[PDB]
Amino acid sequence: EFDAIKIALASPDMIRSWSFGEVKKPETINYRTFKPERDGLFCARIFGPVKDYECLCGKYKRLKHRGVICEKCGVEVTQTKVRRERMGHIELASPTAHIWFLKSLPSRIGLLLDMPLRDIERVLYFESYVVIEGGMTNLERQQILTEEQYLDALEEFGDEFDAKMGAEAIQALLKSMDLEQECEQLREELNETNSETKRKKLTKRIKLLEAFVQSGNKPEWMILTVLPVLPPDLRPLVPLDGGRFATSDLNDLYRRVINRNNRLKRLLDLAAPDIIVRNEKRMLQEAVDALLDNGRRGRAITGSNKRPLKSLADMIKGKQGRFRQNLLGKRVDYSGRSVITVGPYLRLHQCGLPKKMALELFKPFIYGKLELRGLATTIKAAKKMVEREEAVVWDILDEVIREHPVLLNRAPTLHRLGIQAFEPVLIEGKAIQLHPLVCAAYNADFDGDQMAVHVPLTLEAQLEARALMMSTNNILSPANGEPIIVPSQDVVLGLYYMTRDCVNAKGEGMVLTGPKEAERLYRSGLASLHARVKVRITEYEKDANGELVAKTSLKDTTVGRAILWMIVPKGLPYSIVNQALGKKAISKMLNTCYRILGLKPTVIFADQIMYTGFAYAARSGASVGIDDMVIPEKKHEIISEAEAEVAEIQEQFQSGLVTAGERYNKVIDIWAAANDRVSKAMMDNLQTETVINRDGQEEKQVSFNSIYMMADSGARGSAAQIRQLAGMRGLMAKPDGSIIETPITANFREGLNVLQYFISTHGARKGLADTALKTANSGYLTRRLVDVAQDLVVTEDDCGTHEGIMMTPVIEGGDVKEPLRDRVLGRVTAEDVLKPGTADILVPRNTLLHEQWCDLLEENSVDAVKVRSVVSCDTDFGVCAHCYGRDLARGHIINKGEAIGVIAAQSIGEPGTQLTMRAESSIQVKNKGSIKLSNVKSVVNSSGKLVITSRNTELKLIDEFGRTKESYKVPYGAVLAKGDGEQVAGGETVANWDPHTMPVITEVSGFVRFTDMIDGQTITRQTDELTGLSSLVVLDSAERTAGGKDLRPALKIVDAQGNDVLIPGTDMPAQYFLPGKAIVQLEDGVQISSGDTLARIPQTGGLPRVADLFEARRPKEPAILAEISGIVSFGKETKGKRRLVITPVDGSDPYEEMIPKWRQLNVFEGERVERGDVISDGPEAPHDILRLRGVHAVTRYIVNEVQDVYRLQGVKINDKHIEVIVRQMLRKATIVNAGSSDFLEGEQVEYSRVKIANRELEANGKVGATYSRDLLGITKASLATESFISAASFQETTRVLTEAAVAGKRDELRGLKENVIVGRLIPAGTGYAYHQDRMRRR
Amino acid sequence: HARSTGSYSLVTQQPLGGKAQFGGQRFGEMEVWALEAYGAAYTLQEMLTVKSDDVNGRTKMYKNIVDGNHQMEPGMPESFNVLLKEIRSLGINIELED
Amino acid sequence: ARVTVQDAVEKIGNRFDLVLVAARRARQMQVGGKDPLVPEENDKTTVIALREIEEGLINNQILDVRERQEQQEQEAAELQAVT
RNA sequence: CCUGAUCAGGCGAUGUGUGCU
DNA sequence: TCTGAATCTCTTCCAGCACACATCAGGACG
DNA sequence: CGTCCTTCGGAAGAGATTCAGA
Ligand SMILES: [Mg+2]
Ligand SMILES: [Zn+2]
Ligand SMILES: [Zn+2]
Repeated sequence: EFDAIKIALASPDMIRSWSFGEVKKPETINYRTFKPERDGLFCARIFGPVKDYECLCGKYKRLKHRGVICEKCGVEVTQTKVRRERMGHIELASPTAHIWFLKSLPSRIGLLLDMPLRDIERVLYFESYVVIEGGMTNLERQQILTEEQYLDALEEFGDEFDAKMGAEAIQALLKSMDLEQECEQLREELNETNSETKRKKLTKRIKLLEAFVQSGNKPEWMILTVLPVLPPDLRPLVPLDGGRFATSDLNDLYRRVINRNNRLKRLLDLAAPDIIVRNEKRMLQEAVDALLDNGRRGRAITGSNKRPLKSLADMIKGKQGRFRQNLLGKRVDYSGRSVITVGPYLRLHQCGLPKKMALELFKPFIYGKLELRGLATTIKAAKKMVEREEAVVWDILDEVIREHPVLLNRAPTLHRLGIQAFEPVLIEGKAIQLHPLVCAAYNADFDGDQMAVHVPLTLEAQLEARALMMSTNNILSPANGEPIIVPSQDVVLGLYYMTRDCVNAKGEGMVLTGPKEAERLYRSGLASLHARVKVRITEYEKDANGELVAKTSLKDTTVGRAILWMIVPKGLPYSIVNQALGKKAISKMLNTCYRILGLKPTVIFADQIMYTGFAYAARSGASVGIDDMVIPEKKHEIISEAEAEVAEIQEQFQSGLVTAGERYNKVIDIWAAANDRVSKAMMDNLQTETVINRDGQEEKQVSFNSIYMMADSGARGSAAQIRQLAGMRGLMAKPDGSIIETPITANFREGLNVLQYFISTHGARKGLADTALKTANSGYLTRRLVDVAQDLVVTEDDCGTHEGIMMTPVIEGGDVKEPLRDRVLGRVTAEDVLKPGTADILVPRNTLLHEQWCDLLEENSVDAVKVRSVVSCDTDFGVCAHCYGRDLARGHIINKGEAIGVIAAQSIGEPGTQLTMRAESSIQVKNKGSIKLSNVKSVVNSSGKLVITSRNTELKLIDEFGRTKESYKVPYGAVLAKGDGEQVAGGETVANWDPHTMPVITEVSGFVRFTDMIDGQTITRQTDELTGLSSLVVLDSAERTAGGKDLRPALKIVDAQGNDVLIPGTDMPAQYFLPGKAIVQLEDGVQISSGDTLARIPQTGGLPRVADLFEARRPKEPAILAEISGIVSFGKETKGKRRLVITPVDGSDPYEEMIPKWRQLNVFEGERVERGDVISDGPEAPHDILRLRGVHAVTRYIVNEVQDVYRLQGVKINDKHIEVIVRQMLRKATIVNAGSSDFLEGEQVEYSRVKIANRELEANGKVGATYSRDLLGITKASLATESFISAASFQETTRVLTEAAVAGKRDELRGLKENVIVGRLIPAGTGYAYHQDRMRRR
Repeated sequence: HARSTGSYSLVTQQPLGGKAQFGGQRFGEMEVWALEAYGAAYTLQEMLTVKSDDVNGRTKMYKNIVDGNHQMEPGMPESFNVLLKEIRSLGINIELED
Repeated sequence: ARVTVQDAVEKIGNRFDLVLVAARRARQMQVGGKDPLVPEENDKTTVIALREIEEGLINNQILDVRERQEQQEQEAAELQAVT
């Protein structure tokens, strides 16, 4: 019906056009007959009739009298819904400032009039005057005055002169301002200055003015004169159970404003004195400022008690306004809620549902089926039938169930597997039954969880719930290609009991003709469940082109494996059930079934697995008893030896032999060793426990201990929990974060005394407080991510470009952490991959890399693929298909229309519940390989090693294949025992250096001369006690004397004959500059060495780390970089902070940067750095990475760091989601050179708009424009959108709506939130087909 | 607890909350995200348009269900009209362009 | 019974056009346009629509051709009302 | 829209606390 | 005399649901 | 009754306050 919403300021003509009548009196009702006042707030002659088509005085009660107003009382007889629509106005008797345009920060009046906000408050709140059109006087246009200043200005200027107070002066200023002269003079003063803060202030003011003249507004519309009131049905007067009426706060607010206005009209009628009308206008201003936004004043006015009133801005803002409360999340009919329970007999496309909830949800359906078959005549008969509950309504209900899906929901809906569809099955009871395989996907146990059910009414919703949301379609998670139907606990205990083997049981070694008589043996009881047996089996290998080949043979297996083989479908081989079948094996069993046969055998096979698991877990009877936890008999002796060793260490310490920290670390090391010895003793004692005969002699085997099978199958627990149930439970923590030297020597089978339990309670309350605050941080992070995303639907088919990132398998320096196959899976290449042999097109450049191509890359050993990431895609307003990749929940490529921002932000923020909240010696290579240097400038010393004159040398370990498998970072001035491409041995030290000293190593040799070194100004002779040291020490920077202030030392290396040895390549000598804290080692008149030290220069992870990445905080001590290439030198003598000068070779040098003091430099004078180099140390800043290296560099940095967090905690997330959140981060850009474009210079605009700006200029004959990209945080790149409904449904609504009001910012639709608010179709797939139709319509 | 069609609220025409008051469930913001994550569009449209607000649309919906024609009409949420009257009751003109 | 719709997704290869084509077909069957082209199992019109898609005889082009041939007949019976 | 006989009557906003997930 | 870089001051938000309970303009002149 | 008379948080953003070299 309508496209884009428009917003603007409110003219007084517009407000009188809205309003129907004037409101004058404060009285609302009459309380005897509750018909309202003549006009009042609630009304009849202004807002409408009270009831349906009835007059007020009792004259017209019929549609035949419709339309004419009453002659007595004037009531336009129309529906009472009209009192929801009509509005009214209040004629103020004095103008009044609008508080959203006064204290919004930035103040719109405060930077339109170019005036301090304090002085504008003093003008508006009636304690000062201000000049308006002064003339040829001794006063300025913006001078503020007081009473005596105005008296003096009148007694000097009793002639033409003007200075007023209140809102009248501000309105006269805003009326007597011509915007054209202001725009011209401000462009003049932009062109005629050089000051940066002036340029910032002037560009804000010129943007306000040139966007204000473009709008049709007027600056004196910011001052109210005619104020609107809200319609009475939106501020209703509720009847409490009692005498009076309960009212909302707005009636009190409007009543106070109307009373104050009437008193001001009385005072201007009766010609009041000036101080009294000043106080009266001040009270009217404070009343209107209390009504429009309460709380921005001082003591906010209160109604009856210690609570402030709730005003109009409070009825929009916050967690309980109308955006986050009534328009995003609505309350819904046809729904319900109860408690869930299990019911294992279901098939996983259906759920239980009570009969009472079914009959209460499907009342109109049962009505429509009863008055169609003819069993009831009308709606009253149908209502009495379904209330009396005759026998026919259960037949009718079993007919209306049959194929009608419902939607089950759990309350903390994190990710998209939290709303699913089910067919109902009727249950007598009051609890929703729920299939057990789905509960891991819900992450819902049965300790009292409540779930809600919703009903799809219409026909398209039933089809969406069957085709997209049905429980048998969501068997792959959208975060990663892993199943979500993992069999959880009873079924894996049952299968692990069913396929095992003891060394002897009933029916040993007899031969069997098939799995059928194996089951006929076990049901009768002649043969035990797990006892090995030769059977004849028949398996189908589908090696033909889709045709099933039958082979058959005799295998040597157990009985339980054969009975399990009567369930496996045709295509799978037999070697998938010949193992022990823990939890990992049954998960990969279902995965291989899904890879080979498809979907329907996998679903029906999951159902048969769960049935046979519950059945044979019931047949087992795996109990747990106090005798099933075997304490070792070495545990006592290991504890006695550990106590003997701490007694020996304490007897060393009690006579003055070791320190405190030495004893502490000694004690914690020997207790950790005793802990691991006890753990190995108990694990051996459990795992090889049972020894039983087979034909005579004994034999060991794996044990049938209860807790051992419940830990080995993987049903519940790990090795650490059975360690805490049998061996000692380690060393518990403390609230300092330290660790107590006396461990908890007991375990849960035995007792605990008081102190050990208390020490355990420390860590327990720590973990509980962590989870309890972790939930709120997880929810807020998911909200910010899904509101910076979801402007983004897959909306093309191919961008037809070539850009993209370079994927490599990752190496930290330990073992390889993520290989190439997990990263370059299912994502279309950009360049065709060069075969490393000779020039072959190995893959074409537009092929979706499925698993076969990934294995071919694994064959031919390719280490880097230039793949098409999202962040370099070239799609207007969206993301094309062949830059995204595979869907990861389906098999094929992404479809044109599926929203990916929402699934991306949900898969990133969903594992936030699993994230915690509270050296430098040498290089020790691991495996034998080959050496590759990277970015080194080195020289061979006299000793035969290799020394390094560069600063970022990387040492990569080539293997025998041609790929890198280890990498490190060698600092400046180390020792390399290798060279370029030499061979190593496993475990060899290949590089070694010093952690303390920054070395001052050399390159040439010969005689050494000192220049500009003074014993007294630059250096001194520091000698330590009993000659602990005897060498020259260079003094530091600021502490030297001013007479030697400008002087800097230089150690000059000359030849054997005193002539200057130059740097090889240049004609400058090889002198070295000594910085502060230098100690002269090799002295004056010394022939020196190559690589020679000339001085001695000594020196938070978790969910907030993910927040600090995606928000792009700068860290508290950042790492500075070099903004331009060139040689580096020092200037200013550190008056607080020390200057740094960087000078290029062939370009200009207008660069300088003042380093803090207080930050150590990893740079000498001679390190001629490149841009992208560090100057100090510290964490590296994302803004610096973007404005120096590039967009691909910053997106690699973000994906690697947040993957380090989510992968250290053990969670898989594919990189598509992090890359698309990065794309929504770095959307805005700034303009540098306008050229022939339509933008001002120092201006910000979105990248899409500037990209299709100079795409029409570039194909034509003009000059383009230059953009510099600008990375924003997610709470800044969501408040800066080409739309205000998104930015108002997000955080603070006040500044968003004030900027929209002063700009006239027209909001087009076609996001997702901008359609969810307005109540139409989303432009995701189904509605996206509809919007394609609508866009080709217009 | 279960609700087919009961009493409605007064200031914004939505279903109530609770059990003692005969009220319906709360289709929250995360559930709106979970239906936007699928390509379900008609389901979300009726979930926050016809089942919850838009008094003309929901009376036509009840008549169509009891006659046997599963068909919805979009209309417009009445609480969005409430939002327009609240923003318009300030000095902020807001309209709907054509 | 149509627990899985994988054949229908294969025969209309978008996963999103299937809902629209099946909705258009089931609105033809419920309001009273036609009778199904497959013998039912006393099921509902939704299941009948997806069952016909799995048979492979309904999609968007067949729906448009049959609606045009039904709309020409209303204009082929109107020509007799003029004479 | 609901609950009672071509009719009659029902319809809140704050805090504060508790408890589940 | 004067302008950029460090320093001092107002704004906000903090997951999602259920229940129970108290309170709604009172005091006093006409 | 009728009517009315009034003191416990973390960070980004934007407006004041020193500062040193010219
Ligand atoms: Mg639970
Ligand atoms: Zn009348
Ligand atoms: Zn693209």
